Amino acid sequence: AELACFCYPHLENDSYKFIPFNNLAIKAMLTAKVDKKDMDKFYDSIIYGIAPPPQFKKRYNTNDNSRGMNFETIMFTKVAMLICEALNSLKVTQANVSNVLSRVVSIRHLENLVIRKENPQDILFHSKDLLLKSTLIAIGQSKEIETTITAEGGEIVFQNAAFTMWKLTYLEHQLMPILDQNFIEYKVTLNEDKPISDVHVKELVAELRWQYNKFAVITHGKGHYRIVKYSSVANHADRVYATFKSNVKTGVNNDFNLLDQRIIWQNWYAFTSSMKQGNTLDVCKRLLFQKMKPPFKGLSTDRKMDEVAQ
Amino acid sequence: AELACFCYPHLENDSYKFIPFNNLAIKAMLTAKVDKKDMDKFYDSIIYGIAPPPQFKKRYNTNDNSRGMNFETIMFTKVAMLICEALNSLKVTQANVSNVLSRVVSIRHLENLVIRKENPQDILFHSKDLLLKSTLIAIGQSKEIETTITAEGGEIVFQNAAFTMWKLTYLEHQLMPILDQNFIEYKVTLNEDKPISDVHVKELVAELRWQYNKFAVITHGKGHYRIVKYSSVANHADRVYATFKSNVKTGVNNDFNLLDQRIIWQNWYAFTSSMKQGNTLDVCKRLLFQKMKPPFKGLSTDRKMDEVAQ
Amino acid sequence: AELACFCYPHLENDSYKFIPFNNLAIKAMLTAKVDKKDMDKFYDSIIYGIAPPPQFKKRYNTNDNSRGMNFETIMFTKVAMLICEALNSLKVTQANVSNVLSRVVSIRHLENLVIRKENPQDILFHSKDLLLKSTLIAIGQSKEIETTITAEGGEIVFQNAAFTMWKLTYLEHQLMPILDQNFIEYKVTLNEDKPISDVHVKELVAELRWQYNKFAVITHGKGHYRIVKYSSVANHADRVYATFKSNVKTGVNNDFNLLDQRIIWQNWYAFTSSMKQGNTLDVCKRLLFQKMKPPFKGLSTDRKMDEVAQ
Amino acid sequence: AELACFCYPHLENDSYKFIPFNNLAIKAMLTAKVDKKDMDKFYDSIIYGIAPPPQFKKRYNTNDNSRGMNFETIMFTKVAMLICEALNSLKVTQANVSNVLSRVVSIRHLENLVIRKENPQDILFHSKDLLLKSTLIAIGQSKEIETTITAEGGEIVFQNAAFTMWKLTYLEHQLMPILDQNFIEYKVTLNEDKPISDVHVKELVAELRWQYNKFAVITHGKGHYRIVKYSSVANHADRVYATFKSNVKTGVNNDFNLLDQRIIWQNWYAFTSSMKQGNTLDVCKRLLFQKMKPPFKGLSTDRKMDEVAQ
Amino acid sequence: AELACFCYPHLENDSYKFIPFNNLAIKAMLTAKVDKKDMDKFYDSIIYGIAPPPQFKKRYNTNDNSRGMNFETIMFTKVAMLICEALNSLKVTQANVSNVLSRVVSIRHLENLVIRKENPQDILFHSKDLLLKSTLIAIGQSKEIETTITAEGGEIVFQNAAFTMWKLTYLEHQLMPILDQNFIEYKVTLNEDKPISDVHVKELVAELRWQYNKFAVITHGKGHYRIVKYSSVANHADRVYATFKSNVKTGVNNDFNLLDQRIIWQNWYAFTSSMKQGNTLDVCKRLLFQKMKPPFKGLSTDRKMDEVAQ
Amino acid sequence: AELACFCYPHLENDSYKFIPFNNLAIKAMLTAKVDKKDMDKFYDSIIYGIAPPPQFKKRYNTNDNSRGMNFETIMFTKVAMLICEALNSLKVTQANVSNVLSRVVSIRHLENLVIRKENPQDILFHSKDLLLKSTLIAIGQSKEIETTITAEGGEIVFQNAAFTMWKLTYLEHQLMPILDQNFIEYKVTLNEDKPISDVHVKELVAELRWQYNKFAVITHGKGHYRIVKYSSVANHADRVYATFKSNVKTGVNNDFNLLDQRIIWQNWYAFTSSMKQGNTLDVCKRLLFQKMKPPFKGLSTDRKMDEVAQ
Ligand SMILES: [Cl-]
Ligand SMILES: [Cl-]
Ligand SMILES: [Cl-]
Ligand SMILES: [Cl-]
Ligand SMILES: [Cl-]
Ligand SMILES: [Cl-]
Repeated sequence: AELACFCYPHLENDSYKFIPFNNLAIKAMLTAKVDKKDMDKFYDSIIYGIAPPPQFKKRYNTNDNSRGMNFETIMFTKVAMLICEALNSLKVTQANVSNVLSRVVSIRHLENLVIRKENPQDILFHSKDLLLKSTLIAIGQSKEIETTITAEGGEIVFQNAAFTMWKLTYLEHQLMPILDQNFIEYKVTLNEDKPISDVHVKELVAELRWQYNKFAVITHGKGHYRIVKYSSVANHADRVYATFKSNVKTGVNNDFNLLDQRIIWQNWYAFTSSMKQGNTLDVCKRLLFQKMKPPFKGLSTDRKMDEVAQ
Repeated sequence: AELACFCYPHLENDSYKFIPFNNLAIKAMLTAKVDKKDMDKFYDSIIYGIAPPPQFKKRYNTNDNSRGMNFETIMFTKVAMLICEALNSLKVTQANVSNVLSRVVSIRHLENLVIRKENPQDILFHSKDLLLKSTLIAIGQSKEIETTITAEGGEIVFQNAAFTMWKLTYLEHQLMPILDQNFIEYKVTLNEDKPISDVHVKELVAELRWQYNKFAVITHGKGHYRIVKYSSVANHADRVYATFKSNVKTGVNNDFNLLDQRIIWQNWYAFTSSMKQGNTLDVCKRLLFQKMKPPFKGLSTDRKMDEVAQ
Repeated sequence: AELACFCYPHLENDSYKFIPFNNLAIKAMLTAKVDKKDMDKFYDSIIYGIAPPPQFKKRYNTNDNSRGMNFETIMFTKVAMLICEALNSLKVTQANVSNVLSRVVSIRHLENLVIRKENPQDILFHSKDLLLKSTLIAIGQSKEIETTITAEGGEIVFQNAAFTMWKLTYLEHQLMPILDQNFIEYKVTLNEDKPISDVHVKELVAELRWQYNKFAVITHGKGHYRIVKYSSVANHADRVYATFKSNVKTGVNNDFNLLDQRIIWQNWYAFTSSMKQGNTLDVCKRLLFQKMKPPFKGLSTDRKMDEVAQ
Repeated sequence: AELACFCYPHLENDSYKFIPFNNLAIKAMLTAKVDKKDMDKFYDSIIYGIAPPPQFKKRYNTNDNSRGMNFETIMFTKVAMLICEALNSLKVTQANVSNVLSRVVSIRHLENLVIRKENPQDILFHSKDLLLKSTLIAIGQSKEIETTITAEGGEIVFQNAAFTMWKLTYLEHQLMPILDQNFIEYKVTLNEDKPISDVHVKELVAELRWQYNKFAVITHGKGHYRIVKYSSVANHADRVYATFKSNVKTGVNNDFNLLDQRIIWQNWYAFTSSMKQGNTLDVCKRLLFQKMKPPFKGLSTDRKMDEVAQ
Repeated sequence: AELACFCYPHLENDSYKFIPFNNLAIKAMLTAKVDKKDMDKFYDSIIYGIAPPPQFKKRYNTNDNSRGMNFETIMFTKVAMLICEALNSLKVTQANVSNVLSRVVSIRHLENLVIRKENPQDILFHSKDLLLKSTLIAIGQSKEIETTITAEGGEIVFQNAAFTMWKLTYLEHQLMPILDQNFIEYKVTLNEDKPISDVHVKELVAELRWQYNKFAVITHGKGHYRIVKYSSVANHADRVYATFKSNVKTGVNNDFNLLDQRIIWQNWYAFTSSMKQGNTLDVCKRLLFQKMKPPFKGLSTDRKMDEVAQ
Repeated sequence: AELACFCYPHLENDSYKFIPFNNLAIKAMLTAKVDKKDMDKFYDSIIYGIAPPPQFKKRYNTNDNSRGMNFETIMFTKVAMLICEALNSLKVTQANVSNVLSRVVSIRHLENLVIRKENPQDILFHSKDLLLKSTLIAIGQSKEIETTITAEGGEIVFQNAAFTMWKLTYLEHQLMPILDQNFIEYKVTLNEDKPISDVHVKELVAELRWQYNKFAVITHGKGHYRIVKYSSVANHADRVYATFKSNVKTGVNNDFNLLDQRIIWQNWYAFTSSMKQGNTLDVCKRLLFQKMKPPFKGLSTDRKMDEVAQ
């Protein structure tokens, strides 16, 4: 959802500060009759403060909407506050406020950061600089790519010198849980944005081939791998291409890290390279479904024999 | 109940301060043998402090009374304290104490204000001036009429530029819950005590005609609308007329805002206008039951067609 | 779903008898690798008997399907048996079996008949002839239209000399419950398939205008009224037109009872009359959304005044 | 455990009938002081009838034994009765009784047959001949091998024209549940003891390679496949070799079906062929751990591409 | 309690049949005003039939009595019926009825027989002759002594060729449970009323010395051992002597089996022998408390060494 | 487990401070691919800090290990902190760190000290010096032997002027509970490390002979008695001899207090004296199983007679 679904701007001393919404103010907005010229303007619920613009009613779950977020949840306030602490660390100026609040962000990403920041074991609990760095990446206001230390988080299921693999815990989320209970997705972040030796690559590929043979190794171009069911990789291609097509239309630059060709699923590397080369959706998406028959041979066999022993 | 059911006066430096009762002191009073000359005097339970006058035993629920209040409830203390903070904001003088404590107030109104004041989202939590303004209206010690910001509260179910509609939550109340579970009443407050444009009136009427077609739009004259089942509007007429008749007998002024004729139910506007003109109960109450066949035509049809679309 | 989702044919003495499936046989089928030439043929699970054709896997809820039926439910067997008792009352011959089993039926309709037949208060519990009549209507193997005595059932919420109004209990169903919890639909059956006096029509219309003002009074042409939210009447038009278009294409006769023009919602009567006259979907569906401004005036006022009294 | 852990022989008319034990008689035996010469003889608990020989106390779970069976369970009686119905279908003669009761059988196998026989959907519920055939195989008193119809049972997770794959439900068993909760084993039975076409073999291998890539496909020689974790295949080799070594020592014939070489895990086919050829445990077990690098190429790729589509 | 607390006599054809009381008839009796001359006569509750004589109110637990029995329990009816089946197996004649109903019996003994008779594993469930034999012993209407097969029952904790040791389950009883929760008593019955070899005696003594070193081995003279805490053996002596003194006063014969001197606790054998010789309570009870320092040496050591091994 | 399973060293100002692990850092380590040369080195989980060396994965319970500790428990952190407070009270220097962290300690001992230190009634709650003294004994970094005041703790079941007897509460432990539920062990500490009069010895022996006749009185040489089931004393001998053999091999001194010969079980005193004299395991362990037939005669009889009285 848009950043304007969690906070409204308030100017103080020629520098903007952002204020979380009260969920009851959102609840009052959802019952409001509003002019068409006011659907983009912030809403005054007399009792509970400012509420998001009524054009955003879709974003909130009501008895009629199940495709929004659970704003009456404590996690909503926590996520909204996390957004505000990041936006207040910037000094957004008047010309930028509407664009920053127009930014679409992953709510599940922001909830997982809250889960990290409130965990005393997690480094994000102890480093406001790292927490702010991670959030600014999450809200698209940072040049840096997500690595392990700044990762969205979840359950660590594999780690080596170069990579950390996370199980995405979206089924347990308070604010915007994924509703299909058949959902499983993993995420492999780089521990350091640096060249990675071949043995650490083999360690990752061997674990993905053995433990996750039913999953595609793909990427959305932002610097980390996504471990995704093969039955859903076609939908990922649609969303990835919609994003790449949007930035060409919107003029904003499309920087797409294809990542390691020896790790990425071959068909996905073909579909993304062809997309980067400027092909149409139909052209490069047909490369997902065509079997290109053609590294690290015997990696699966080595792991299996290590299981037969021990 | 009377304000004396929650607090007793204590003089300090020629200015009165009011003290909430302990519920155990009330419990001791209910078991007390008292002279007739002492039924109006405050009762000394040796152990738990001062208790209300024994003439008020009716007001408290016992195994023999279910038509009083649940004084052994934490909400009793909270409501009593709310009354005291308001009475202490005045400086009631000796001549006035008995009349102020004689004031009959709506307990459900005072409980809903407690619910607002303890909610951090509600403006009453943050403005002691607004909370005191709202309470002084509730206890009949203010000239101003209840508007949205100072409203008794409840669930917001409709809002526009001019009005806020509340669902009265009396079935969930701790202190004096309504016992018929078939009860539903709403309340429409003015956001601002100001002339209201015709479009904002149409928005309200269209919502009441469509969403609340089984409810009468009436008023008790104190500046806001009451959305009331038609099956109970006859009882409202009795209470409204008893009040109007009392003030004529008691000499206190009867100021009765009939409110907008285009919003009020036609029969109720007739019964209240006729009452204001000085007619007997039988005369003006017969106007409730007689069908006067004779605004905003097609408002119900427009809303219905907006539902057929979308 | 198709009748073949509940039973398979077994020939005995040149007359067909139908046998319910075991749900474990269905469970075995859902895990079966099957040739393409065998997707229409009944499946032999060695252990649990015959299973439906693998082309019907969509009809059964699995972890991957939530848009099918809960076949592992006792209600599945009960519904399947109800289908078999009806099909065995016919003597389906070889040429007819595949067409009878191809018939698409409302599962929720069949579950409600089970609910009636197992209720000792219901006449369907006591008359196997009436139960068989009701089921044969439900599975499209009867000339007669559904009336009150043969109705699908549910909760009676209104009744007079001519009509019975049922609340459809689909949210509580075991086999194929409706998942949107915001669902409410009613159904008005004729007590007798006979001309109906004007006073009994007024009684129905007055109750629908007063108690169900937010609902459209429509029909799918099979002889009874459906009380449906205005927000969903557009979807009903799509399904009704798809059915009418199918029978023109499939050559099967389209007999569409428009029912009483004084009861049916005006726009729906226009959309269905125009459909019957042979117009395209776009032509007659635009009549749903256009406000035609133009019986029984003051019916709503009479009911409201009866509430103000008593 | 031995068959004598569930029943004792009782002679009637020169033909033996077997009687289940009462669990309280077993409980009395476990507290009994017994001579050494009587440890093999059946025990008379005065109150609860005959009890198994005290040499079998190991087989029963007590507070000191957790490696036996839960005899105080209703499933014990059910399994014991199942054994007796099978033994009574034979007419065991005096010379044979002690050997038949000496037979060691899989308790989990017998419990799963009880689960099948008490399920009205299962064919074993309806065919006493099939139930007796299945039990006689289970207790080693039949020439025939276990196929699908006579299978031990469990959850069907794959089926085609030639094979049925069962999930072994040992963690949920009442009588002798497997205690490691990390246990998962499957079992592939032949639907018919017959030559099997190559396409039905490919269907099985493709499902095992894709859905069970972390499992070894082995066999214990009795005519069906066992789908077993690679980490436990070494323990299976020990038990398989102990059995093969026992029959050579005990003189009883060792008939070991190696099954299809294109389905069995290559190393297991080598270890079992070498065992059949008469090699020592060390010789043929080293073939499990040595990687022999050398059917049905691209089967895994075809299944994966079918997932990318649909 | 007396047998008259469970049944009343009804004459049929010059032979008495006994009828259980209804507990509501007992409840009516407990609230009855009765003449003194009628305190021994059976009570007519008009509604619930005959009730026990009002002189027995002590025997029934009321809010004022906790030292009686829980007659409103299903076990009361079961015990009463068990008494009646035994009394009806006799043909009590007119002269005997009052004496038979005057017999005092152990209610806990009778409840344990009910527990045996309703257990399908127990031989008492299957032999009405054995059940009647056991009950007639329990109600003092049989010459035979309690042995294992006719035992009161409980939990078997030791058994050998000659003895069965029972844990008395009185804390779990429905009708008259022992209320001190610190109660533990065992009972050793003879399997056969026959001379017993020395090895079977050693087996018992070794188990009592090792497993029950804090318990006295005593007897009440009726042919079986009672395993009793040393802290309570003084109370057993009081009750045993009261019984022996009663029969000398009442003239009824005192037959007291001292049982095996090598098993009985030495002091108890002295106290009972001295009582049998006709000494006063003070004389023979002082032998309980005096330490007589003087079989089967090293029995405790052998058992302990068998534990160090294995 | 080793002390390195709870903390890692961090140098500050030429003196080492020890830091507890986060359990999530341990959880990340358990999923880590690590070189062989790094299995002894502390592991960096990027997110949760330092983790123990991967050679210690055995020590932590996972779904595959049930023979380790429950590190995700709050008690793990509490025990780790207790270790750190003790290690920080020393000033471990660089040469000593690896040896101190190599020390193997009883986790159950450390958990019981946590239970003492967090109990406001316990002196360890109030004396940081006594708590540190007790912990340093527990982690083998103190010359002093465990006495009552510094005891591991548990339930006091006997106490006199010289001894305190504790019931070891290992079945209720959070971190490393004993899993056999048949476990019972006691521990007798000296109240003061001083010669003990004969009457206080008799008091202890009389209580152990009477109340714990099924338990062996042994010791592991560290200055206190262990009350242990006879069935497990053979396993204690194995562990005691393994320890004594280790220190002779490892060169570290073997100081073994045999304790009072009148209290220790005779066979254990023989096995430990013979071990101290330098005999092989087989030689001195055979003295456990051989019955040496040969203090304080009549102690058991005196206690029993005190029970017969009172
Ligand atoms: Cl990405
Ligand atoms: Cl008002
Ligand atoms: Cl219809
Ligand atoms: Cl096999
Ligand atoms: Cl006795
Ligand atoms: Cl020790």
